[PDB]
Amino acid sequence: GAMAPSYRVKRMDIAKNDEECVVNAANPRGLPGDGVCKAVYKKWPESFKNSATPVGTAKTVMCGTYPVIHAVGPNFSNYTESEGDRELAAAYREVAKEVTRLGVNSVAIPLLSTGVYSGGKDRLTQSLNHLFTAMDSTDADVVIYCRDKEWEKKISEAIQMRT
Ligand SMILES: [Cl-]
Repeated sequence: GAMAPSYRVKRMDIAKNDEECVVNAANPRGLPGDGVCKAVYKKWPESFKNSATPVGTAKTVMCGTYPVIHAVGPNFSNYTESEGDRELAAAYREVAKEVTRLGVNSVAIPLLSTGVYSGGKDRLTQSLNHLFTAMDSTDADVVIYCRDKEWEKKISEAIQMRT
């Protein structure tokens, strides 16, 4: 575990993380993907061997000895708000179990279902609160990776407001 388990947020490419493992905001088919998706694939392509896993689950594949945790958040384009919310909470619970099983002291994580899978809605608070529900009981240092300065500010404020 980390000596003083913390949350931090960084506004940068998760492919350049400084943590002991990475959560890929995965598709269920283990497909390399397109756009910002390809970043994780480009950095750790070996981790996409047999990475396919259902919505609401997480599957870890090693790239060398570096764990890539494929976490499949729901695509809110396909799910009702209610069922998408359930699967989003479940995907993070499976991430907490994987991070624990791996025995890492740190994990880089994105806000699942807030990008291409957001169904065009702002899910910062929804996704972050499910992340906290799952990871609060883990002792890894959690570093949340985002794209936009405003999201960095809002994630930072939500973290600091509990400390
Ligand atoms: Cl997404």
